[PDB]
Amino acid sequence: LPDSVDWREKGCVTEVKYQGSCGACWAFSAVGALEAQLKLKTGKLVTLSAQNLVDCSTEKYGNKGCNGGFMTTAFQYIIDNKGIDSDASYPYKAMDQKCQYDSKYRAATCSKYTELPYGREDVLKEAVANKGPVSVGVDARHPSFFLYRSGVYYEPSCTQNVNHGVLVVGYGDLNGKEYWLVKNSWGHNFGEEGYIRMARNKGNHCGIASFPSYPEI
Ligand SMILES: *[C@H](CS(=O)(=O)c1ccccc1)[C@H](CCc1ccccc1)NC(=O)[C@H](CC(C)C)NC(=O)N1CCOCC1
Repeated sequence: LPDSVDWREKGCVTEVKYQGSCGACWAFSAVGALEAQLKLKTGKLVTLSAQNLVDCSTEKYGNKGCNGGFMTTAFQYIIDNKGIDSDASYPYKAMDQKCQYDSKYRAATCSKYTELPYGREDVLKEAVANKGPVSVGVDARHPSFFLYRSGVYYEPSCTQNVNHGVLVVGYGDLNGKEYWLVKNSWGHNFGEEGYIRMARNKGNHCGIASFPSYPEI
């Protein structure tokens, strides 16, 4: 495996989105993972509709729109629905709306999704290097995360109880310190232009490898 990978370098990552006051973190983490698979399979990069998931992947999938959801069951909705629209045709409103999915604007499909072994950062590493960006959950309930500016994030108060859905788009080291490159969904003004580098190999820090999954077209 390479010492480091950054999928943004291979044009597999779209621009950082801003969720607003709607807890759709799980939806953004999900489309972000599918967006990279789309590029790898069709050579094209298009941001997919997080609003589609918030409005359509609901109760049946155990999701609650602006009140929370799961990346795994969001993938399941795309597989069931036979597709998901592009962001351009189905824009983000940061609100719970009626499902207005239109197959005419389908921008991608999903055939399956894989769930990785609990707490195994070594397996997450292989997946990120060989498959693509992986959707993960992390404990982001500490002011230090909200206030993150740069560097490798390590919060001694972090726990395994995850509550935020984000996307791991790479890994590497910063003058030797190992980290996971994570795409957040709180706009460009959060952390490093929207990303945060979290501690890697420090005992499943903040639950980073607790609930990981990735889709496949
Ligand atoms: C996204 C996380 S967030 O809102 O960006 C955030 C902000 C600040 C600090 C930490 C996280 C959502 C929030 C859902 C929510 C929770 C409580 C009140 C209102 C909204 N988180 C989720 O969707 C998580 C993601 C998983 C990876 C854990 N799931 C989730 O909250 N639920 C599962 C489905 O039932 C409802 C709760």
